[PDB]
Amino acid sequence: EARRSHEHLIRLLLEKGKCPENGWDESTLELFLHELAIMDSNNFLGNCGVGEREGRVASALVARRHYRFIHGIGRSGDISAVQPKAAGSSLLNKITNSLVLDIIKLAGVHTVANCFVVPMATGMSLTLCFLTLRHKRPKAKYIIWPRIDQKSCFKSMITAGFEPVVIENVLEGDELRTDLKAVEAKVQELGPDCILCIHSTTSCFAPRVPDRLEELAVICANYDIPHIVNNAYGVQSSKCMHLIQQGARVGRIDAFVQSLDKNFMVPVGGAIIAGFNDSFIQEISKMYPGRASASPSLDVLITLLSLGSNGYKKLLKERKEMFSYLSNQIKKLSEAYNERLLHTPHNPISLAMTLKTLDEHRDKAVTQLGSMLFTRQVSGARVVPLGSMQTVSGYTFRGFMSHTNNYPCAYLNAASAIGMKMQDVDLFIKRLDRCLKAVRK
Amino acid sequence: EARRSHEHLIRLLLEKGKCPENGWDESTLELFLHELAIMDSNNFLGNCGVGEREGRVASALVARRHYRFIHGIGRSGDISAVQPKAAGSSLLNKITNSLVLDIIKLAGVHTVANCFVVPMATGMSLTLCFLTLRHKRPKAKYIIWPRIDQKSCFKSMITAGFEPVVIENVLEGDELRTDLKAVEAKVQELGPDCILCIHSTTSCFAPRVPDRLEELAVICANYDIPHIVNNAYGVQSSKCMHLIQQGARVGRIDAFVQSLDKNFMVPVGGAIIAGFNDSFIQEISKMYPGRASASPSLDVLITLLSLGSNGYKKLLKERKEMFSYLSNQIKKLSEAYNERLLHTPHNPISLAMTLKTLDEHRDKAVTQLGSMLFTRQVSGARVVPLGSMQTVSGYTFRGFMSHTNNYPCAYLNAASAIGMKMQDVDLFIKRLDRCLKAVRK
Amino acid sequence: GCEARRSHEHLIRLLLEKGKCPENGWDESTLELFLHELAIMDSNNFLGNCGVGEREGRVASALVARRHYRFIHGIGRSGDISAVQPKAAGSSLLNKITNSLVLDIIKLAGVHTVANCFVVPMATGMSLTLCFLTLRHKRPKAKYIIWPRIDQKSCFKSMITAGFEPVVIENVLEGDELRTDLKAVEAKVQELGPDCILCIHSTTSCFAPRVPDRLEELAVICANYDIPHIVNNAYGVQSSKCMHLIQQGARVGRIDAFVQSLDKNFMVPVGGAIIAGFNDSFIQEISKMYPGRASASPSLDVLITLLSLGSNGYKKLLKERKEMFSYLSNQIKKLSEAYNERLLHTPHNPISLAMTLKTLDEHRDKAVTQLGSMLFTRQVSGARVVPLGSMQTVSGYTFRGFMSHTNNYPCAYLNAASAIGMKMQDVDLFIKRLDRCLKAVRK
Amino acid sequence: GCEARRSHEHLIRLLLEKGKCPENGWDESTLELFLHELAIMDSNNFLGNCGVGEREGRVASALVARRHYRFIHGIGRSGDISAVQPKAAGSSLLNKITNSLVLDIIKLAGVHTVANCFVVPMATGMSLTLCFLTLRHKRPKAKYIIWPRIDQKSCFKSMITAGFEPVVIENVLEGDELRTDLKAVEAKVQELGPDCILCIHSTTSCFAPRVPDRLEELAVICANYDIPHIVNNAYGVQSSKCMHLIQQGARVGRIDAFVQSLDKNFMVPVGGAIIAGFNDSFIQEISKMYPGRASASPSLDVLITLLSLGSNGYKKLLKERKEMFSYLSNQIKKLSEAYNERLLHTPHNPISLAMTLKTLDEHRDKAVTQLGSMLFTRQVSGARVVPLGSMQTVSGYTFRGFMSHTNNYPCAYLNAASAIGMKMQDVDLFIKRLDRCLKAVRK
RNA sequence: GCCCGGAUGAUCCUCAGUGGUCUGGGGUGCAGGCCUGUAGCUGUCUAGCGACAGAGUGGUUCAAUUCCACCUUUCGGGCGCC
Ligand SMILES: *Cc1c(COP(=O)(O)O)cnc(C)c1O
Ligand SMILES: *Cc1c(COP(=O)(O)O)cnc(C)c1O
Ligand SMILES: *Cc1c(COP(=O)(O)O)cnc(C)c1O
Ligand SMILES: *Cc1c(COP(=O)(O)O)cnc(C)c1O
Repeated sequence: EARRSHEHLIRLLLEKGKCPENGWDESTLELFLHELAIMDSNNFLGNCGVGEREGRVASALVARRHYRFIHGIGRSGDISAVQPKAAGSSLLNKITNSLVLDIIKLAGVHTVANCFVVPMATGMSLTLCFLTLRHKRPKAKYIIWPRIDQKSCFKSMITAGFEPVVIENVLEGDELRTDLKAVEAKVQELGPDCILCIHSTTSCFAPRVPDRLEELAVICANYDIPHIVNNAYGVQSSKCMHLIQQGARVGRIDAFVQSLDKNFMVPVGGAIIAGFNDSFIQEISKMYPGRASASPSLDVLITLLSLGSNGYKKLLKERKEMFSYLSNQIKKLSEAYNERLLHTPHNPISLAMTLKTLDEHRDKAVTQLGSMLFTRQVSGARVVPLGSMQTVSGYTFRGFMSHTNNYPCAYLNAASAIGMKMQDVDLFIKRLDRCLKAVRK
Repeated sequence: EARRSHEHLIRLLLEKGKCPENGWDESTLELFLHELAIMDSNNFLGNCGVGEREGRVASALVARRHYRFIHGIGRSGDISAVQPKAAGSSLLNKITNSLVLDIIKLAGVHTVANCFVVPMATGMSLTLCFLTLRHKRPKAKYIIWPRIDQKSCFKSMITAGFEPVVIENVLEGDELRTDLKAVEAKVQELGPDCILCIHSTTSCFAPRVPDRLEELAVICANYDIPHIVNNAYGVQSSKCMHLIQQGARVGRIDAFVQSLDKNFMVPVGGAIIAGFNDSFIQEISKMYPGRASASPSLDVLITLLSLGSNGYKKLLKERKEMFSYLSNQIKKLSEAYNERLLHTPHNPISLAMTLKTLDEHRDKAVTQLGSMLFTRQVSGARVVPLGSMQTVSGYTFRGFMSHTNNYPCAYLNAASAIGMKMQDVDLFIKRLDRCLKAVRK
Repeated sequence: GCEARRSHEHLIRLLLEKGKCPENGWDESTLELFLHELAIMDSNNFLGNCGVGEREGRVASALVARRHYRFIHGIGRSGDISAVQPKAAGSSLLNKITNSLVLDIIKLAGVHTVANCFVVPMATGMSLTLCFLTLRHKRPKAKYIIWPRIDQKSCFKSMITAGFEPVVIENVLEGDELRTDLKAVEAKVQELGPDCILCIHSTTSCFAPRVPDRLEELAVICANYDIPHIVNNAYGVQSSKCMHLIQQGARVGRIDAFVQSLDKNFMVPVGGAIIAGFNDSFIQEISKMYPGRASASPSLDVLITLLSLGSNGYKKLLKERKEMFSYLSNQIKKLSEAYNERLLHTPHNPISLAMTLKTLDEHRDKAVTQLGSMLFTRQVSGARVVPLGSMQTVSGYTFRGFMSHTNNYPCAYLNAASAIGMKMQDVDLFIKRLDRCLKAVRK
Repeated sequence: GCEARRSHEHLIRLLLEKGKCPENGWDESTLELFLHELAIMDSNNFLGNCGVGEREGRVASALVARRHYRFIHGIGRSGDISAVQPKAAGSSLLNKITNSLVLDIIKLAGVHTVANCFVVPMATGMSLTLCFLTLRHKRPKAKYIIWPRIDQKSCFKSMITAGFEPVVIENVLEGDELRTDLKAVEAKVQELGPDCILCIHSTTSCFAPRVPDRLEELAVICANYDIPHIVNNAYGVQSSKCMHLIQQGARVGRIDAFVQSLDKNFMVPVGGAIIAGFNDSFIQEISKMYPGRASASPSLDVLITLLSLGSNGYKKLLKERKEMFSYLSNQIKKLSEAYNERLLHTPHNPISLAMTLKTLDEHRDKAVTQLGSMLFTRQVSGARVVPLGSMQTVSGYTFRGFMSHTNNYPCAYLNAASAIGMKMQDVDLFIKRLDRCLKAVRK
């Protein structure tokens, strides 16, 4: 009976709800998971069910792959409530949220008040935030939104039933940045009462850079306007998390959203809503109708308990290193072809190399390069050609994917995101070169 | 090389996208699943990723438990679009939707036009429907809603940012039913233009019964008002599915929603949106911002391929049998205590036994019985006491859980839902008796 | 809330107290909780672990570690396959328990007087060999093993591998059946002398038309001449007839050990066996004759299985085999008529059946050998086809009329058996595919 | 889209063509695709299946079927553990391949001249026994096995289980080391006569202060007197020193077979071994001496492992063991000084180290025996403690000064070894816990 | 079992024919005076009355029983000499 050392790791978790510093062994992890699962009624031995929702499972494969967690999280009114029918799942939800909160502090935002995991995409998660704000601000019709050419967060505003006010970005050197004048101009033109919130974005593709959060946080605190931050994959960026921390300090940040897959290397499908006003975060929680999947929370729990805060820190560290490596490698490859690495110092995660030497009109070289890269099995390589027209839920974007009507050149994206390895870079550079050379002939 | 017999089962699936009549063996199933998984870029061998979302997975346990399906379903604009980054997942989504459509026909609604799985609860899934309708009907403020005391679908209307018009139910014998007069009275009072849609419910707890769908479908077709059906767990009920089929025939049904767990015995977290106008169903699909989890679609795929349409039919058949068995068993137990089985012929799934012999005021017997049942490990047993006051998102319900301000008596719920076994019933009856006897002393 | 575990613990504590099969099969949840609880008792899985030995339990592949529920150290110590291993308390405990359940099953199955038994991670043939190896030291003058013929290479070679010379006693034709030639056995005990005989090696489960050896008679011959008696019960645990017969032998004569296969009697993967006896002492001797540690895989497999089925589970399987043996039989009768063949009368075989194939010309159309592969390509396994005049050499010994258990059986025949786990669909598929197979030959 | 499979197929086709370890480890996805592809080739997994046999591959527990990747039929046929099984083409193929990878690894590891080898689902001790069993038939007059002493019950008992009488040749003290007494061996060949000797049984991998037997010298003695030579290479595959030594013996003398454990050399669960030789012929003879079918579990485990590690993977492990052996050593030196003990000089052992424990009074404070369990409760496995004057009886033979490999070794000592898979944390944890363990005894 | 094609799967049964709201040959059960009129199914709702759908899955096409793919079944052909 030295299972006391497992008991001890577990007792420590339940007591302080923080990430283990060093990862648990699978043995401890699975032991724990089973102790939880058997607390859910559907797994009770002496159990009869006479309800419509009893966690009955027809496939052994399904039961096993979810570690016998079938009931989901929350009750009918609360995606945060305890349900005597699934005591184990309820406890699971509480812990994983706590672990997440811990990581969010450790990642940069130490003054985060509260947060919760929600089994939706980042897009829908933002929508939930807008749906919640509507009730707090019934006269509001518009969301003010510093442009970013990513369909999910844009659509999120329309799905919620509000009208986006696209605030274009100001070009500074090579970087696209927040037009603080225009924002404050609009809030005045439309009037704060009519503004649902300011919807800013941190993580994004170069040449766009993380919005001027603190400046916006002030505009928001001043005019009493809610500030929601799309931090889709900014948790892995101490620069990004710092911005959030700061804006909340000198100003107002009502909620920030991040994606589970982009920040924690788990399957697509979950997100985190986080804030500094505890009461308001829970209002968003309460806005969710019915129970939700536990699958994303389970993945997060498993990943974090397995990595430990140390494991996570390591990854964050490697990410930075890979960023330099990638940047420096692109500078070199870039030279050999008379292109350059766009000067985007303020973007911690994403880089862009120019493609001015390829002409997209005579022959479709810039487009052609996109396909070649794909067929050569290079994912994430994002070619951005000049002058793309595109409609998204009625609104028409000029020069779409460039984040502004008329950017100087066509370029190509790459990023050091969490999990990336040197091989990723070397193979990229190796294959990008091969593609460029191919386009010459 | 007799793997031709596996190839053949699979080729048959892809070709006609129907449920196998008889279940596949795990061997075939897993073979298939792996062939899909390896079509997703993240699983390619010669793959480098330089994006922010590459399906990177830190836990081997996570990767394995999802059969290496990490990318989710859909793209940024479409939870139904193909993504070259996840060809396998995209194909997975298409097939599982097809299988589902097949089951939905086979279950009663043969004239279903289109449907899709969505990684949300039934509550949020309904919300999505309201969020979509808003754009089609910008002047609309209210949803007309024949009362049902279930927090999730009620909240769903408010989360979507609309105002519920609670239409009370008419008592007929022991049954609570649709007040068709009041509905048409309200549509006239408020005016069709101001009505977002009529929100009816089929599956529910006795003594409420499935709404008069066809009659409502007509009111809706007449006044040009959208009709959305909460069919939460009605797929398992040929009576319920028939109603839907019919309403669509003599009238208008724009979309019906069902829950994945309640109808297919998989973990809580997914739902199905289904309709008869193909174009409109896809409009709801397009309304979803960003990618979504594949976890619910994978469970459904696995379950159905494993059961086959035969397996499913068997379950549906057993459900009916269990219903009689349960009903007849309650009639008997009921007698011995001078209670009775409420006369609710029109409710195919749920039964109710009275509890008039226990007085909830002197001693709290009706409440006490609820706890005793729980501690004795009987789930689904739903005690409904008289006169419960309760607020849900501002609105105050009188006699909550009874579905009407003043129902004749206190009663107790039980249901034959899919998956239930005889043991469930016998243990229930055995333990309910034991509890009642206990309350006497 | 942590009282949900109470129900699980009751099931486990009960197992650890009495070591009997649970009457009703366990639930996967309970089973896996238990397995994990055992595995963390093993030193390799300790959290505060450092290893400086050459055998520490290290596992390179997670896949491997997972699939064996983190049981790595195998079973036993260097000295005893019986001894508890300080390094691996969990595996040790797993092993005590598996042997217990298996003993429990053996009684339930017909041999209620069974003294002791153990699982050994070898095939049946190799497990027999182990018995012989143990007997050698008890009988140093012994060179011969007396063996009523049965055409199956493993049990036959088990004797040669052990270092002895098989003395093949030909069978007696009694009606349709092939039975023990008791007079021939005694003749050989006398000719060679008891002191030169290591043991008599008898077989229970086997193919028709052969039937189980006359254990009672042989048990007495052995008692009288003071010769050990080893019984090959390969797949006889599923037969109350076979088991009761073993029990009878032990009651009236001597039976030193009976061996049976794991995969044939418990529907687990090949590779495991049970050695069982009526003298606790002697059984332990064979156990201690095993050199070093052994795989825990076969034990794990039967533990999981027995725990999942429960006494009732296993019993039910046993009943359904009988029911299927009746069915399969009638079906052969019917098919026989239709084709001018017959179901050879072999009442004394509870498992295997034989159908005639006289109407097939193998010396003309070679219809008998060609029907073999026909049943094969058409996906019928277990269907053994037996020609006349097969010659086969096995380790230097040449058999005449091989596969038939005698030099000249009346006719060519076809085997089919009702083994545990067989479902109605199995017979129906067999009968159908055979009818098609025979029609085909006509053309 | 179905071209994503192309990359996977290249890896597989390459494996099936040359049967060499992939240089770089496979990816789980590829590995599992392959395994499933094999398993569906087995008749038990066929879709159109009916079984009427007594051994059909039926599995009662899904758990069991899953954990074995649906490989149920085991390996071989009744005749050969070498023969392809019509019933189980998949398992057959799995087995050919495993043997191939293992052969590949054995060359890479030092014995480049290796003729053939096979995996056998038995322990090393039992696998040795099998070798002996095979030799018996080649040398019917043989009663004795000549064996340079090494205190380990399994390899010792392997000889008795096989039915022979071990002739224990005491070792020679040379410096700190214990080595082969070549003059003593020859004395016994002469006294007993080559014709009475089944074989000489030598050991490579072992505990300090003993070191690997002088294979070269012994290989020649064997060549001259025409005596077979069986080498116990239990955990020597991880040592290029041991392997090169085996290769040398084969070059200048005779070595009939060398046996090695699976779990000790490949970090898989206990229960498997490899029998290897330089005469393809003789190796096949031992293979055919195995009676019946065998478990596929041990083969599966090494296949998965080797396929996952790749040549490079395994090589790296081999390099890191060396590096750790250096480390562990220096660390013992340092600790020795601090405590007035020393690292016994045993340059000829590449794996095991010994530290003195002279400063401990076992006849006064019993400090030596009590430090044994101390290292144990404090969670240090593999740390063997060796007192003076241990007496032990093993199968009737009584050892004096047991565990030390001689009757009177100068001092009490403590073993620690750098076995494959050992990590720096292992040494550090050991050194720390030992320092604490020794401090403790002072009080 | 895998491969190759001829038919077949459910409008009283069987044969024959054929892209047009099916047309013949024969036979059978019930009704009426050889003639003439009708002749079964299953699934869902229903107390019942009765009503509502489905003739393999889909595809071509103004329209298919009648074409084309596939599936169910049944017949024939070749593969099978552990
Ligand atoms: C289950 C159910 C719902 C939806 O509940 P969710 O938790 O959102 O899946 C809605 N209405 C009724 C009557 C239900 O039973
Ligand atoms: C990934 C991402 C989102 C959210 O996308 P989902 O598919 O909804 O998770 C939003 N904005 C940006 C910039 C993103 O990269
Ligand atoms: C491990 C070992 C053996 C064989 O032991 P088994 O448990 O039977 O595998 C033999 N000799 C030595 C030196 C060993 O270390
Ligand atoms: C199966 C069997 C054996 C043993 O075969 P193994 O493959 O070694 O387990 C012995 N005799 C008979 C009659 C058998 O059926």
